Parts: sequence; C-alpha cells; structure tokens
Amino acid sequence: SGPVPSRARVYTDVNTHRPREYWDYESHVVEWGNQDDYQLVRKLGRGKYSEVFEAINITNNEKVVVKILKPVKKKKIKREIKILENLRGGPNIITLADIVKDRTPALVFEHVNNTDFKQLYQTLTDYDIRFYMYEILKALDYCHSMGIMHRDVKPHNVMIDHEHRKLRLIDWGLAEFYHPGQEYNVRVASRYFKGPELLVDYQMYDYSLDMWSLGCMLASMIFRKEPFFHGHDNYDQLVRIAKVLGTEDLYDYIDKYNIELDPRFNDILGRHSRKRWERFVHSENQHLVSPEALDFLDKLLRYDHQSRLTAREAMEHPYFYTVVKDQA
Ligand SMILES: CC(=O)Nc1cc(Nc2cc(NC3CC3)n3ncc(C#N)c3n2)ccc1[C@H]1C[C@@H]1CN
Repeated sequence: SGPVPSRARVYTDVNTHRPREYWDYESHVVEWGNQDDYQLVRKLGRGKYSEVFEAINITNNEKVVVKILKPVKKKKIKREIKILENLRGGPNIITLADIVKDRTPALVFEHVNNTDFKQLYQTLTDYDIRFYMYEILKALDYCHSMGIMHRDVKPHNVMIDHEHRKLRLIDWGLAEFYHPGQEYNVRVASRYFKGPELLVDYQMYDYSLDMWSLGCMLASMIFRKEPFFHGHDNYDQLVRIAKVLGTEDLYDYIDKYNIELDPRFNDILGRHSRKRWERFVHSENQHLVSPEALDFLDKLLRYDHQSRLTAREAMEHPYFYTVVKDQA
C-alpha cells in the first residue's frame, strides 16, 4: 500500500483562505522596471541558476544586489518573484526592490553589509547565536504564517551585518506555497540540511522541513562542526543522521507513515543507538553549549516532522529568555 497522508500542524489552510492570485504563481504577470537605472560594480558569486553582482541604482545612489538568472522555467521565476512580493515588509526577509530584463530577468535586492561568514562564525558568543537564531525564527514564523516554506535554510542564505545586528534570510528561489495534500519535489535543499522526509522520499511535507534545516544550523554553530551531518551522498546523508539519532526512531517513523524504503538503504543503515549531545562537546565549544541549547536542539532534530517545534513554539523556548527579555 501507499504512504499515510500528512498535514501541517499549524497554518494548514492559510493559502485556501486567500484568493488564488496569492499562490497561483503560474498566472502571475511580472512588473518590469528600467534596466538603465542599475550599473554593476563588481561580481559577488555564481551558481547553477544565477550570477550575482553588487550594483548602483544611479537614480538615488543606493547600493543594491543584482541576481541575473540563467535559463530557469518561467513559472519558477514567477514563483520566486511572487513569494518575495507576498513577503515584502516581513521581519528579517530580504526586500525585492526591482525586476529588470538584462534575454533574462535580473532580480534587484536590498543590499546587506554581510560580515565574512568564516570571520563571523569564529567570533560569535553564546548570546549572538541565541540572538541570530531568534531573528531567523521571526523570518520563519512570518513566511510559514504567509503559507510559504523556504526549503533552503542554510548559513549561506543568511546575510548578517553584525555591526548593525541586522539579519536577512535570502534566496527564495526554492521556496514554495504550502497546500494540504500537495506532494512536493524531494530533490531540494543542500545535502547537509536535507530533512529525513526528503531522504526517504516522503513528498507530503510542510513548513516543518525548515525546522530540521534550522536544527542543522544550530548544531554546527554550538558544536563548531560544519557541516554537522556530513554525508557522502543522499543515501549516506541518512546514515550520518541515523548514527546520531539512532535507527530505532528512524524505523518507527518509516512504519508510522508506511514509507517504502529504497532497497539500497536496507544494507547501509545498519543498527545504531541514539547518541547523547555531550559527545560533540569539547573545550573549544563548551562556552556555546548549555542544557537549554541541547533541549532546544533535541526538539528541532526529529525524524517525525509533526513532532518538531513550530517556529512560534521555538521562540518560546528557555534558550531565548534573555534575548526576549532584552528586546523589551
Ligand atoms: C542574491 C542571491 O540570492 N544569491 C547569492 C547571493 C550572494 N551574495 C550577497 C551578498 C550580499 N551582501 C554582501 C556585501 C556583499 N547581499 N546582500 C543582500 C543579498 C541578497 N539577496 C546579498 N547577496 C552571492 C551569490 C548568490 C548566488 C549565486 C549563488 C548561488 N547560490
């Protein structure tokens, strides 16, 4: 028989309650600005789907970030644009400032004075991790409440201007609208941030996917172990998770949802006990690890997506008490 269906624990019907124009991105008509308003200054990077530059808006002397797309499905282009426009003004979500035609579109973004990822992560105190985790959660609770899952939460998609304690969750190119009963593509996210639902080919996933990704980020930060789950491929990625979370809870999860496991998996998963978080603790990371951090980490990293904390529940955790107190 087939797998057991699933529904998001929260914000289940937020898109059902909205007019179809809000989420029917295939019918979206792109609003184009003037390409002559922007002059590229320098290259920032490149990927499979884009080339990114720093640019100057010559009408107001504003520094921007220009993402020139490579050949991508028109509906996937419309998807990223629509999600960005729906999330405009949301806390800690990057602003899409404009859209111009380069052949291909170029999305124009708000510029964040990003602190060098490796220079930043080796200076972060216990308070900073808690502070920035809290800021990512504001962005996640917001996009989830607006019926959207990011599906690509990882450190490189988080811009931090540390001097101004400013955080922006970027790159909404893999983001989707959540619809109860919809089966989504599992070939999403970066290997090391892939949820067990993706790895076992469970398609009826939801916002809880971003919470697993967040757990991966938190683990790498507090233990100073990047990446935390270091798989050699998608099959071995699950083996690395099972070596920490144990195979017992993994098979209970497979059983609960009636998941047909790939014959390849049978021989490589083996049998593993659930490890204690204390084995990743050493003299170089102990200042970042506390009983509160571990309790919060355990509640994020669950095989069963329905038993992971929501972004709102995560914000009420004791790990954030001093951050919440200081913000008032
Ligand atoms: C725009 C986006 O989604 N792609 C992407 C982003 C950056 N780099 C930067 C750098 C900064 N600021 C630092 C001072 C220069 N900022 N500030 C705001 C944004 C945005 N959005 C931003 N992007 C570099 C490379 C990529 C893409 C090609 C690679 C594929 N993964």
